[PDB]
Amino acid sequence: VQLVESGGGLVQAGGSLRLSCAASGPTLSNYAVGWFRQAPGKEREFVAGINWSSGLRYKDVVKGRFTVSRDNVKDTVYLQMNSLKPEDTAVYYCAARFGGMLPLQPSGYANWGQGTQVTVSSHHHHH
Amino acid sequence: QQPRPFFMIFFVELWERFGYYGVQGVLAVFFVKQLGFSQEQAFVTFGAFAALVYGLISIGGYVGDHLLGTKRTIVLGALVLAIGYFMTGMSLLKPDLIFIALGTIAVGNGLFKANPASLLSKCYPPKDPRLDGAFTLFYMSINIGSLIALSLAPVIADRFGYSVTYNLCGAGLIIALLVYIACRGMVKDIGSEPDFRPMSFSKLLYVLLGSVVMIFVCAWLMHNVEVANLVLIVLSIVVTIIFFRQNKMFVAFVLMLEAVVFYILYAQMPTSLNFFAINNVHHEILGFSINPVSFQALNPFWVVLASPILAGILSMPMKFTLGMFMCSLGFLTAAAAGMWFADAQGLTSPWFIVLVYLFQSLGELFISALGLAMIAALVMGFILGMWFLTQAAAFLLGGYVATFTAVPDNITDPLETLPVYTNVFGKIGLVTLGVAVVMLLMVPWLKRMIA
Ligand SMILES: CCCCCCCCCCCCO[C@@H]1O[C@H](CO)[C@@H](O[C@H]2O[C@H](CO)[C@@H](O)[C@H](O)[C@H]2O)[C@H](O)[C@H]1O
Ligand SMILES: CCCCCCCCCCCC
Ligand SMILES: CCCCCCCCCC
Ligand SMILES: CCCCCCCC
Ligand SMILES: CCCCCC
Repeated sequence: VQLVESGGGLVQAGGSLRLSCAASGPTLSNYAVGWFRQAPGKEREFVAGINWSSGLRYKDVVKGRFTVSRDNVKDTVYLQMNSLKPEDTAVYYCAARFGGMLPLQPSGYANWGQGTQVTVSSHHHHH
Repeated sequence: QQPRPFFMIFFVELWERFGYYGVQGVLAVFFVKQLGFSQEQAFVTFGAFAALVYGLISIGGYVGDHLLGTKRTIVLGALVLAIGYFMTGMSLLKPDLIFIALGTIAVGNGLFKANPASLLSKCYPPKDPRLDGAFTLFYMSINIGSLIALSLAPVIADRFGYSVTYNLCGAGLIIALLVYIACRGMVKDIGSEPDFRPMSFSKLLYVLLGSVVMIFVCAWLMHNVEVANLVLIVLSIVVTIIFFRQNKMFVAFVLMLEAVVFYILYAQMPTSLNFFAINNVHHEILGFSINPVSFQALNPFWVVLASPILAGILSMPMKFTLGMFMCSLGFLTAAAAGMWFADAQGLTSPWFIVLVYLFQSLGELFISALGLAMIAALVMGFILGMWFLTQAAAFLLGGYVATFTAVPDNITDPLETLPVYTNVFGKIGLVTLGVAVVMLLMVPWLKRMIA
């Protein structure tokens, strides 16, 4: 019912970060967990998710870069974010809905983490 | 307002039904999530379970009337049921147990179900006016227990696990037993004929041997639904053949076929309508988040409120026709909600499912509450056997029908599942409308035959 996210931060373009979502009392195993993100001045948008039985859903622009997975022993959902880009900068939220569906809009999810800042800088080393 | 043993029976019935619906409410989800069944496997296995639970009720009336006595058979049924619930909790340690445990619930239910109602009838002088009200409160008792269980059992299973849920089902049965044993004095002069002679250990052993055999046969049928299907087909064709050889009985036949359609539809609540709520309905109503499996509790909710009112408020075939029209409208409403009133993400307002279940419960209140009571006015032991056989068949057919809404485990888009639910529910509503219309047409002829 309350999800704790961990693992945000600042990373350079092309780098990687991993988000994790864990739940307190209810076992997360029964939940589709969707990751949403809100960039400055835009709405929350669905990013990626895993339903209660390992089905996956992705936004088109994160396919081939993001992977959602689930450790059902640790009752945790992970977002592995590779090949990160400046336009991925946002507050990321996990949200949980009972069952097998991953609806695209925030209103489909009852339980929300508090949000983790992910920032991707155009920084690259001097040549 | 009522005799003192009424309150004992009220609360025994409440707690026993709590145990049963605590299992029923979570079972299809348990099949999918904990045992890894597909939705299709889960729905047909639930269909077989429900068929056995319902078809075996015929045994318990006979056992209570003629073998062990009504009160002894209440005790025995309660014990077998509680054993079944704790066995189900144990199936999480030992998964290979599951079918035996569910069969034990079926056989336990078979022994128990007919007997509390029978006892209540003997608490009143034979033409007492309070009978009608007492039986409406008994039905309300069933549905208060069912309401509590369908509401709380999914929440408990999500927060503490299935072992805890099933053990609480067992505990509810234990507390039904404690309330019975504590109140034994209220019913010292109440019972069937065997209750007042010493217990025949011969018959007790016959009942235990047959029960264990039935427990194993149930486990097998439920594990192998493809032969339960043929068993019931050949049993149905055979009992139809022998019914046709042997005209107030023809009216019983058409009313039974109509009841079959009703039970096919009733069978959808824990399966296809359950996963419809999970996949395509918002899980928030009046601002509160809920477990969508709890939406099943809307059926007893509406029964609890509507049974007094409808008790305050043609005759037989017309009550049956009205019930069939109500059921038709429940499924047409589900279809309409999915076709026209859904969010852009594919989700529908939970008020539509509230209305689906209002319609369906009114259908229940017209048909199954008022079915075999004056199926008993048209008629014997053979037709009870055929009744329970055909309704068990109805539950198997219902599981098969529910499989048309089955969703693969990899699907995550509600806009993909919504047209499946909508096609199936709309087609169900249209077929039930056709059936309700033919029922209406036959109402005059049916009503003539009853004279
Ligand atoms: C239409 C019938 C409604 C059934 C009524 C439910 C009975 C009340 C539940 C016990 C007290 C509330 O306890 C708890 O509170 C939160 C918010 O209220 C609810 O919500 C939380 O749990 C359930 C499952 O555990 C999740 O589907 C839900 O999305 C989550 O937010 C649950 O219902 C309940 O886990
Ligand atoms: C009221 C007397 C209690 C009788 C209990 C006898 C149980 C016999 C056990 C038979 C094992 C199959
Ligand atoms: C190897 C798992 C077998 C489980 C059988 C469970 C039977 C328990 C009887 C109470
Ligand atoms: C009233 C006592 C009933 C005894 C039945 C128990 C058989 C195991
Ligand atoms: C009584 C109807 C049986 C239908 C099986 C397909």
